[PDB]
Amino acid sequence: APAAGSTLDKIAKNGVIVVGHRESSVPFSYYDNQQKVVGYSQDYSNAIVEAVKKKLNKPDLQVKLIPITSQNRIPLLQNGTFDFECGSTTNNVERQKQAAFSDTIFVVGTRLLTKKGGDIKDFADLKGKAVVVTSGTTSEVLLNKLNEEQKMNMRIISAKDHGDSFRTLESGRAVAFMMDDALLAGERAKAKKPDNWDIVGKPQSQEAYGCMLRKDDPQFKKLMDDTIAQVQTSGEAEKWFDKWFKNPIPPKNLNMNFELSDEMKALFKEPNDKAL
Amino acid sequence: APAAGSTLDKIAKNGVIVVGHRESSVPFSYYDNQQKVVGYSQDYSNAIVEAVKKKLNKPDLQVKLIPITSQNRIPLLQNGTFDFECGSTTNNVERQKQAAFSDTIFVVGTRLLTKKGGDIKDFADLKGKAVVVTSGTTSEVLLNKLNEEQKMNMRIISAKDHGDSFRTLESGRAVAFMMDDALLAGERAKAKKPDNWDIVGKPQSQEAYGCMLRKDDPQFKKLMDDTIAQVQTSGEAEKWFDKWFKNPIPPKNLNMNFELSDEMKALFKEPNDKAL
Ligand SMILES: N[C@@H](CCC(=O)O)C(=O)O
Ligand SMILES: N[C@@H](CCC(=O)O)C(=O)O
Repeated sequence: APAAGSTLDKIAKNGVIVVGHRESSVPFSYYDNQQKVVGYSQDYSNAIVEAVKKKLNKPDLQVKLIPITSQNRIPLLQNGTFDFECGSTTNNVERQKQAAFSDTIFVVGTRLLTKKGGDIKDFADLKGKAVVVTSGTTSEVLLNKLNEEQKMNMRIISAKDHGDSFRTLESGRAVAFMMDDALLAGERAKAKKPDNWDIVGKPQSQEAYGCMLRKDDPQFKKLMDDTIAQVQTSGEAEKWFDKWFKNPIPPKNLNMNFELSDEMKALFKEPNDKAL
Repeated sequence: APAAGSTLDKIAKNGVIVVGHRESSVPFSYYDNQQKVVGYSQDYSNAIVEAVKKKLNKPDLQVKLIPITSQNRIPLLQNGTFDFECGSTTNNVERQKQAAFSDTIFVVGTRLLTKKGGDIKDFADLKGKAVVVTSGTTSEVLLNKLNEEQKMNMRIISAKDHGDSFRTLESGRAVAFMMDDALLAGERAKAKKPDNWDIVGKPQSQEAYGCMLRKDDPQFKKLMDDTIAQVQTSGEAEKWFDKWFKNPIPPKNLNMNFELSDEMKALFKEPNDKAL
């Protein structure tokens, strides 16, 4: 039976499960401009909601969707503004001090988006340039560290979400946008002219996405992990991958044209929740 | 503007304010058996709810009542199961490490309820006796300490709420109930034979009640304290006192017959939030 102060207890007492989600983490958790929140990560959220309804024996449980940002997600989690989110949040040791993470749902590398035919091909080319990054991200930490340690004299623009960052780039307010490679591709899949944008640079990190939930709630983490493990080991996660990464997606019917990583091939066979 | 991770932000983002309340803290926050949650403390909760609706310019804001207990209130608070509660929670330094408290709304002393016809006149008379206390309370802490340090050989029965404690006493399962004096009087007011029961003993503590809210949320504490201050300094709090403590109350139409202390009168003129 759920313990006082656990998430299943909160949900049962409120009669609501509150699902945090992203607005612009494409193709993970984002708005389709068809009145829904969709994507590869959001498909896990939907599965988790069904598992909660089943566990609590409450099929008419209200489901509330609450938008969150990379900057605000931990504060909102910790006061119960939302109960869990599946999007584009990196599981790392630092964040484990504040939150818990499910089994890994995706793996990314941090790279650059830049205009084609410009002069940015590697991180070193950013010296003395304006560079945009989304506030509250691992890329913002990495980029500020690079700026200091490698003395690059970058002017770092911190934007509120990934589409704001992309539009900074698109409007010529920055020469490159640093982010998780998949998210860069996702922003390009919404662009005016997708052709105009290239992903370049050696990755500065390799990072695991997990669904995020409150710390010290083993029962809820187990529900989430068990749900993820069924999706992944049954072959369903790979079908979700193909849908969101190899086929036309909203809102512009463009294709990511990605291929499934070796890292996720191994995780779909034996799910785990380790930070990289 | 409410910061991310604050209670006003949570309320706005969820479209609801969740008010924790008691079931058996008489005459503070309790069920009237007329389909309402009522009492002297709950009157402050209603005032705070109105202040929230005004501050957020949300006149139709949903209000959800959630029952809590002495044992589960801090776990439930910390994961956002509820946003605030006004009842019978003591503000003390230890709990300030986990929660915040409003300006004080009442002051109690921890005493004993026992058969008027019986042998229990002070705490020392409890040696070798069965004594009931409500789980998760300051009285439970005090009573276990007294048992150990004074080697009293009491058999301590820990019941889930104040009415369960009283009914333990009434049914002959314990010789006395230790609790806040006002709460003892409130349970007596519901008894089969109220006249059978006496409040005895030297108080083991003097304790201040506050409404409880999350820690590190100055703006919500300020809204609550501002609301309380107006009620108290205008004379309304004493009218609420008279209503709940000097006139017949539900559910049995009996009277507490209490008098407002000079200390409370002094607080009502200049509100403050200090633990005793
Ligand atoms: N995965 C990165 C960037 C993407 C994001 O936050 O959406 C992070 O968790 O900081
Ligand atoms: N005021 C005490 C006892 C009453 C109660 O919890 O309701 C406490 O906060 O522990």
